[PDB]
This record gives sequence, C-alpha cells and structure tokens, in this order.
Amino acid sequence: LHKDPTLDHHWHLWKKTYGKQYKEKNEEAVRRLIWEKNLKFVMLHNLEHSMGMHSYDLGMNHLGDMTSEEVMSLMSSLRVPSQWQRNITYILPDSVDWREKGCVTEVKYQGSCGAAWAFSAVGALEAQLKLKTGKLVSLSAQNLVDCSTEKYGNKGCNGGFMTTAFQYIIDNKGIDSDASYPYKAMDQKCQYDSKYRAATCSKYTELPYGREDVLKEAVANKGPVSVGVDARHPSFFLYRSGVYYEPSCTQNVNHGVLVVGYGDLNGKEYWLVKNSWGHNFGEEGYIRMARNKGNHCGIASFPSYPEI
Repeated sequence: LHKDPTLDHHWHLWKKTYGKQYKEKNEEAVRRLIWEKNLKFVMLHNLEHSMGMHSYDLGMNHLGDMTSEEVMSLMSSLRVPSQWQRNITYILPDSVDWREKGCVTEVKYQGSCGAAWAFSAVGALEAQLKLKTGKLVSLSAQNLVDCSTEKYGNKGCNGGFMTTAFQYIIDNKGIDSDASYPYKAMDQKCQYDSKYRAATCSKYTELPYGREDVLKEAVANKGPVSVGVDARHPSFFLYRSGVYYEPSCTQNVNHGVLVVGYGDLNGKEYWLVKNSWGHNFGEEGYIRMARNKGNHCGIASFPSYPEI
C-alpha cells in the first residue's frame, strides 16, 4: 500500500545497518512496504511478549525485507523423501551443547541459494571430523551443491536432502574443506579436488520419525543431527531469542538445519538448532526450538547423522 513517512528515518537506518542496496527500479519502494509490514508484525508480537504471552521475541533482522520470491527459494531448500523411503536403523544428561566440546564451526550465510540441505549435512559431518581428528574444520557446502546433483536427487540452489548428500560424500570418498572450495551461493561446475579433502564419510544413520526421545539420545551420544523443520513462518524468519514455539507450525518441513544440543530455559525444554542465515539471525545464528511438544515443526521427522 502506502509507506509511512514517519518511518523514513528508521527505514534509512535499517538499510544502512544491514547494507541493503536496491539497484533495480521500484525495488526500493516494494522493499520498504515489506519492511513496514514485518515491523508491525514484530512490534505486535513483542508487545504480546512483554505481556508474557510467548517464550520468544522477534526482531527486524536482515530478512525484514524478504520478498515472496526470496521466501519461496528459502522454503525450497529441502527435497525431503517419503517417510517409508528412509533406511531407519540406529539414560541421558538433561542438557547438551556440542559447541562446548568444540564440535560446531561458525555459522554460515546461505544467502540467496537454497542450499540449507548442504549446510545441514556438512555441519553434522564437521562434528564427527573433530571427534575423529581433534581439529575443527568447516566443510564445503559448495562442494555438495556443485557435485552432489541429479545422480543424488539434489538440485543445488534449488534444493536437496542431507542423506543423499552424505551418500555422495561416501561415493566420492571425500569432501573438500570450505576454505579450499568456498561457498559462492551459486550452481557451478563441480570442482572437487581430492588434494584438499578435509573429511570422509563411511555411512549415515536415519532416526525413526517423530521420536524426540530418540533424537535426544542421538544428539547426546552420537553428536549433532541433521534435521528438517517447517520454517515457513514470519515468526521463524524474524526469531530473535528465547524458546521458539509456533502453534501454526506443521510437520511439512522445508528448511534444513542442525540440532547441536538441547536443554531447557525456565522449564521450557528445547532443541539447540544451528541455522545458516548468518550470525545476525536469532541467537548468534542459532534458534532454540520447542522440545517434547508433539514434534514441533517436525524437527524430529527426518533426523540423520553421518560418521567418518
């Protein structure tokens, strides 16, 4: 509709803070309107939060101006298979955080490429590498995007799945380090170079659907687990801090993330989820999602973890 001139200065401040630059004609105006709608959503939700109506609050992060198109791509990262098509095989502490054991690399920024599946996969493998060599090394998601393609049912920036990615690493007998094969957020020619192989994968394990109890076990005894969640919600996109719980969440997952732990805040149990939307998303790039709440957002619907 029409912008609110009283917000002009703040809109300017917001753009500068996140380095927003709109070079296409009329893009500016469209972005401004999306931003205002999200601001009102954020404002109302935090108001409710101030009245103790939610265990989490929202913020105008860099996604505050995301378009319908960009949301689409974002929600197209996961090409999840059918449940019955998963080779399901496979006392615990009340809390776990693999970051404390130095098994989680710094958060990545997928940008405008739907490669969440790849980041989820390497993330899970990065932990196993550290537990095998003692050295934490970021693995190449780009390598998965460019190489683990059609043969594995993956479509680079147009989506894919973690298990087929692990299968590629196994078949390929290795994956490059992110440093030698950096992420470009684009579908490019496969450039795998065995000379810079930083890790290998021998197998992966898929966990039984909707079993948050089993997911808890794997996270505590095996390590970070690759999972898909339903993130098709403004609440998720603008999540700032706290325990995320969205009554409108479903089990139809669309975004690949990594469970690196679990715990509870003031009684509210949660999954410590590493995202791939940079450090300015949520809690330093992480989101704590509701645990033991009927498989909230389908977090336990497609769990899997690799092994060196």
